[PDB]
Amino acid sequence: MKAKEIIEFIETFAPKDLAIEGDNIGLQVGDNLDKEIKKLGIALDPSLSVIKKAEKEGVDFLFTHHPLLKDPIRNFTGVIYKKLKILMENDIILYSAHTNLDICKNGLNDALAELYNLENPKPLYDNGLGRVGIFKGSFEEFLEITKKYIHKNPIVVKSKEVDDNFKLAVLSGYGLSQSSIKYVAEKADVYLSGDLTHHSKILAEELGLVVVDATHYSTEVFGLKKFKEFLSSNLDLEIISLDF
Amino acid sequence: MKAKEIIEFIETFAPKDLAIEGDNIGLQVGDNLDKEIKKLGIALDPSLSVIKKAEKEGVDFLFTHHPLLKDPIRNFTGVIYKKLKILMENDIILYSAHTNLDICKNGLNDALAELYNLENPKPLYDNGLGRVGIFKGSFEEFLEITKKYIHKNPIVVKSKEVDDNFKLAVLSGYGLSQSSIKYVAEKADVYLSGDLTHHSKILAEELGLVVVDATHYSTEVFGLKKFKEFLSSNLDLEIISLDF
Amino acid sequence: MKAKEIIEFIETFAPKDLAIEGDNIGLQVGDNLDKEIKKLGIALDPSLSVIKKAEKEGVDFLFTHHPLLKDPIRNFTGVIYKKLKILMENDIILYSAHTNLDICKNGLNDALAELYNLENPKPLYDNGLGRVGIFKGSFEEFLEITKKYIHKNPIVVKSKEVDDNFKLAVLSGYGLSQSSIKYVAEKADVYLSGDLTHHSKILAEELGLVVVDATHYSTEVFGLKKFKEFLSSNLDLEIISLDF
Amino acid sequence: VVNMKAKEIIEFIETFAPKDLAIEGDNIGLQVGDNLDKEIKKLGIALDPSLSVIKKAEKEGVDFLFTHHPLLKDPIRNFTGVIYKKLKILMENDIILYSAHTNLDICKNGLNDALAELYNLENPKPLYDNGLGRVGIFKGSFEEFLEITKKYIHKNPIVVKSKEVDDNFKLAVLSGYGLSQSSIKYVAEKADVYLSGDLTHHSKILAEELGLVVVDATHYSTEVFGLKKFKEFLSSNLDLEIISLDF
Amino acid sequence: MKAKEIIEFIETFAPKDLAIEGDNIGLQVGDNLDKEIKKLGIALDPSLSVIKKAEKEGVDFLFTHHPLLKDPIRNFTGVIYKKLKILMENDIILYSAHTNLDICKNGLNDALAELYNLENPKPLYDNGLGRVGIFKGSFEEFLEITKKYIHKNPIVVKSKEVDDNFKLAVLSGYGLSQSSIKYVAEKADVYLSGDLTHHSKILAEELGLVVVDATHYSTEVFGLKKFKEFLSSNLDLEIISLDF
Amino acid sequence: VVNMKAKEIIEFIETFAPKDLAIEGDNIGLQVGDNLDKEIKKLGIALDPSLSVIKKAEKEGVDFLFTHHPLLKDPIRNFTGVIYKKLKILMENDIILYSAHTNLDICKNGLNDALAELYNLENPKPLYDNGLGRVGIFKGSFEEFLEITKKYIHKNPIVVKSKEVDDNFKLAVLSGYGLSQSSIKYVAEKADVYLSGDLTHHSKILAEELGLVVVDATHYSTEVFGLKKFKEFLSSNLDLEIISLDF
Ligand SMILES: [Cl-]
Ligand SMILES: [Cl-]
Ligand SMILES: [Cl-]
Ligand SMILES: [Cl-]
Ligand SMILES: [Cl-]
Ligand SMILES: [Cl-]
Ligand SMILES: [Fe+3]
Ligand SMILES: [Fe+3]
Ligand SMILES: [Fe+3]
Ligand SMILES: [Fe+3]
Ligand SMILES: [Fe+3]
Ligand SMILES: [Fe+3]
Ligand SMILES: [Fe+3]
Ligand SMILES: [Fe+3]
Ligand SMILES: [Fe+3]
Ligand SMILES: [Fe+3]
Ligand SMILES: [Fe+3]
Ligand SMILES: [Fe+3]
Repeated sequence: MKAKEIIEFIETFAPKDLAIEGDNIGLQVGDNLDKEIKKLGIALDPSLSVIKKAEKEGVDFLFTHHPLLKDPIRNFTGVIYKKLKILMENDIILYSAHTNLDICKNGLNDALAELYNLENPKPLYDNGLGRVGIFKGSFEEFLEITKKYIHKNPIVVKSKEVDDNFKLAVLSGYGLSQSSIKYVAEKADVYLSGDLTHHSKILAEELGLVVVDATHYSTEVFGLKKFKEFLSSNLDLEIISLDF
Repeated sequence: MKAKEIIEFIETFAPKDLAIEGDNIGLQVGDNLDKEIKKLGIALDPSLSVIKKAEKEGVDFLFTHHPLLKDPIRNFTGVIYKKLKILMENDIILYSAHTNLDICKNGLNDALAELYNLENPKPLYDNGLGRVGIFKGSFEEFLEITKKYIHKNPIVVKSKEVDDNFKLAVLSGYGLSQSSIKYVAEKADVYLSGDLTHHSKILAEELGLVVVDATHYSTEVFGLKKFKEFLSSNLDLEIISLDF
Repeated sequence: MKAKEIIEFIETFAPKDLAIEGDNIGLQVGDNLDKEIKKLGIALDPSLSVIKKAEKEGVDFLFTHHPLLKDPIRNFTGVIYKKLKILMENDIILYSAHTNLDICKNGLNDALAELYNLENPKPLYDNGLGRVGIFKGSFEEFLEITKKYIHKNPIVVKSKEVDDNFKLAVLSGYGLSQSSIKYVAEKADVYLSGDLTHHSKILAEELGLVVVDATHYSTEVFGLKKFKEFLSSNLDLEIISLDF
Repeated sequence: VVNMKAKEIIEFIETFAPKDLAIEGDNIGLQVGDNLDKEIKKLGIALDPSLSVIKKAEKEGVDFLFTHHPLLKDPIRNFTGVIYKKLKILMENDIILYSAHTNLDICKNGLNDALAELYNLENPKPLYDNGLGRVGIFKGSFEEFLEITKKYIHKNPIVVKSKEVDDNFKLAVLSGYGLSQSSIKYVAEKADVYLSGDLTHHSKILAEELGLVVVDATHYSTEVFGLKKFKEFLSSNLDLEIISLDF
Repeated sequence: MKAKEIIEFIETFAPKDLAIEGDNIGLQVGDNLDKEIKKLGIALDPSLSVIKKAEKEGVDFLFTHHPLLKDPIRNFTGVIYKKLKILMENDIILYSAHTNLDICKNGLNDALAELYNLENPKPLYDNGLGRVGIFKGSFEEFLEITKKYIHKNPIVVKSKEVDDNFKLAVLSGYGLSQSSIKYVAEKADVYLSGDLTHHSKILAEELGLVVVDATHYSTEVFGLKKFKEFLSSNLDLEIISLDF
Repeated sequence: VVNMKAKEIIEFIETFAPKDLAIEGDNIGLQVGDNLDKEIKKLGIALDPSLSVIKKAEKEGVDFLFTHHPLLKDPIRNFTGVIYKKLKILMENDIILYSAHTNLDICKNGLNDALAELYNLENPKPLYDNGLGRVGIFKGSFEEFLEITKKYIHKNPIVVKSKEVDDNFKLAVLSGYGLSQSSIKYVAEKADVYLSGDLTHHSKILAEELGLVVVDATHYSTEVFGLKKFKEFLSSNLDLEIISLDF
């Protein structure tokens, strides 16, 4: 398959216009997209060790969820120099689907919603991020699902008692900012996401919002694996994962 | 003692001009500073449950490390309504020493520097946040000191092997931001602070900086306990802690 | 009746979406809106003496035209401390309808337009503020209506002679800014509003726009009284005015 | 009585009120004019560079028009309407328009000092760090202060009597527009009584809450008092015909 | 004819809403638009020498393509004083149609597009600046048309060989900015415009875009002459050009 | 003739043109490179880090590429097209790219000084406060000045002859792009004749209105003149093969 055909396939599943404003999605590093592709590698992060592993495994197309850079640069030294050197010497294409993969149907957030069998799920934010709906069961039933399918030991901020058939909000990745806690506290009883910090925990306790941190890594990798299997079933391509 | 006498004592120990710019230090909520003070309460956070406890324990002067508000507001509803209502009905004075207490001599960062017996301690930043110096011993010894005195199960990002007599940087509270990691990576082998997130962990691994997250809470409470003993020994005032 | 029922009634009459950009309308100070309301107080300003008077008269719901704060704050001392203390210990709800009450049908600007019986009244600004139309009569007749119903001694900047059946623009409150003078000069012969200042007077004279300052207070209180009687006729509630 | 070059008039004015005294962004100095070697037979002084002041300057044969307020505060890139009418008159008649604004407010014996001397303020200090306004003790009763205001500044001042004021009170003066909400909050911590101009509703309410006594003797009159003194200074020192246009 | 009738005629041909954002079009200098106009002067620039010539020729209405000022001023000295003095003393109206004249049908860009007989011309930018389409002929033929009708000695940046029937973009005026070069390189083989500079030339060479600089002046004057002839055929007015 | 480590080359260059001399936001110093202990046998010097310069560097075995202009002024977060092609060549060949931009314009014996010495300006002073360019009196006629320009800089400069120029006039020089509209308004008050590069239409008109004589000897030639002098400076002091790539 040609690189531009892989890119079109991905953009059919997760359209570029779904990405929130300023999100650096699409081609990160690459020249010729008529290049033919024998081995695609998928990763959560375009980290130095992921890129080293890609070179070692003979990956020619590297797909990551997070962009290579959020902040623009005009100098090439240290780590970014090492990364680009490996990608350019091996002519490895680096392509990213970030918030457009979180938001799209059957994307990262939908995967979580599907896992918890959320009743009548709606988007958590107006831009499309996250899902919220009724969880048909008890809080403990919700915890056992999280522990078995997402993360063995989630941090639970038990701000209040939770009744059965509660409102559950999910957001894969970093959803536990202070501003998110205040917003979601008005929309849900329980909030499942990643990257909890001190001030957010205090805030969650004050608002009576139950927060479950199943980590940034695990809440995205769950959906990313399903996406990887989707790629495998539909492309006549060797596909491997590098950091999950 | 009168409230203004307590404040002057605190500002002698931690001068207001030491605070980094835009830090909301000083009087948070207050009326008459000629008021005489029955009970001084010290807390990390001016949280709802802390302020409730202050009211219940008869605290009239509430000292917190974190300010009540970082972002200004023009509406008084929900949680902030509940907090202000308690402080004003009981005429409880709320006063904060934030980064000025982090930076001053024998402050929150110096306490950490003394604990690890840093050789030739220097300020980590030019504004004077954090401390940096040589730890005279092994990484495992460093860990057991951390585990016994700060936090029992710190998260360790072991990006590289660390030699004996390595450079240790310490920062009480939230010091594990992405920009901090890139800055400290140029100055230390090991970085001890709080509030780790995914992107920070990945970045530390790429730069080979060993990060130890002993939590935001514990890295500040350690110095705060020391400050509490300092106040008790010098003032003729009943002094209690509310969230530690 | 409940506070939320009063708020619903007010927002039916003056919907919040009519409010101009950045206008601080709605709930100013308050927590529980299921609270029941025995006595509603209406005022132009949430001033210190108004709030003391509300407390003295046993007002539990205080409605004001101007918001409590335009500039946001993060510290609570002095005058604002006194205001909140009185509202919170007595659990008095403070609620505001500002520009949404100026713009709505039968609102503050419509009340003035109806008084002068403007022929074919149009909004003065595109956002909804002010009214403009033909006054069917002489300038002297317009002055007598002003003197009898709005303000006994208005300041008149007679920049030019005014013919019968002239175009009259009205704007309740502060409409005599320099920018307004230049805008209205293109739309009307006579401009009736409040809060005239030196530079604005000069500008009106240069442009030949006749400006009548019947004061900020009086141009809003006229419509506010009408609103008060509307509330009285429709709610089974004791209603008093506090600064008019 | 003789003629003077425009640049000599400007040098004299800037000696009395140096330009670096002006606060940030204040549009002081030459407003309209090209050649400063121009000879000047008649100097005109005004508070405002208004249309009617400029018409009067043309009618009276003024060659050099001095105003306290600048022609423009906000820059423009189109020349129509009133600004067109003003520039046409200034340019057709080759009239130089020059302004000393906050530098005239702040300088020694300037507009604010004129008020401080009028009320014989004890130990006068600048009200702001930029040097606007004056503050000191008025040695007498509030009633005496009011009669001075009424006799020398304005006959019917607006008084916001927020509290009773004792004899020998602290008085702040600010010529022109000093009654903004932020000024009221600042001066409330420095004085019992605040004398200035351009009172508005929200400011009055704010003064009442803070217990600051505010006296509005108008923007016009509080500057014109000092401007008349400035005109007299010019008349006695320059051998030039000097007239006032809006006072 | 009255000045307002001339203005209406021009705005019918080139509506002001076509002008790009922030473009200072319309009346530059003038008060009364009922003035009678015997002689219209048309110029590219409202320069000092053009304005002197307008006065010398008894021009009553001066139409320029470029505005008098792009950046606003609050002081009137030097050149702008001299320009305004001549315009106001001699009662000359100055009016400009800038980018609305570039963009409109049969405007400056359409004039260039028709000259080179572009097949299926489309606007180059989304705001409607420039034209792009296929030039039916060889590069040498394109070049000889340029030399005969626009400028005898254009600067040619021959970054690549050009095939017959190539894509030609034209932009009258300043179209050779670095940003434009990067944008047009994706849309055309050859770019005709004005005001080439060093960094733009280098960039054109790197991208393989052939750039032809026929100067800012000539690429606009070509269309301006066509517009002048249009005014002559339709208005019963004496019409002269001042800088072409 | 021997090899040098990259850091030794950088140290020599920064002694001649210290980095703190660079104006605000100027992207000077290391552009592309990781290890500065790298050994350098061949130094390449260029005006622009263009694609064709970088291709030529690769072909000539350049290990250290010095350019006057930075690789990027505007930061980027995607690597495609031309920048991809440039970095690929630099990274594959382990070529260090380093730049001295305005710090080379401003330092003593830099690009602007080279021009000032060339025209033998009497009492040369910095043109700007930062301080780009030089200004002083040219001891001679305009025709003599024009012939020096034609001899050393560019045979065919564009001359905007806004006025007649008397002998012993004030000459301003600025290497590179100095003919912006704002520069012209500034220089018009400081000199009779302005020598620089990159003239555009609006700038030409503006110079004609202000009576400032502008001579465009191109952006390229006015910088290459001083760059050649810098290249010879490096040759005499470093035992390295040094070649130029776009001049
Ligand atoms: Cl993220
Ligand atoms: Cl913090
Ligand atoms: Cl208002
Ligand atoms: Cl003023
Ligand atoms: Cl243009
Ligand atoms: Cl440059
Ligand atoms: Fe993520
Ligand atoms: Fe994500
Ligand atoms: Fe903290
Ligand atoms: Fe801290
Ligand atoms: Fe109002
Ligand atoms: Fe209003
Ligand atoms: Fe004034
Ligand atoms: Fe003043
Ligand atoms: Fe143009
Ligand atoms: Fe154009
Ligand atoms: Fe340059
Ligand atoms: Fe340069």
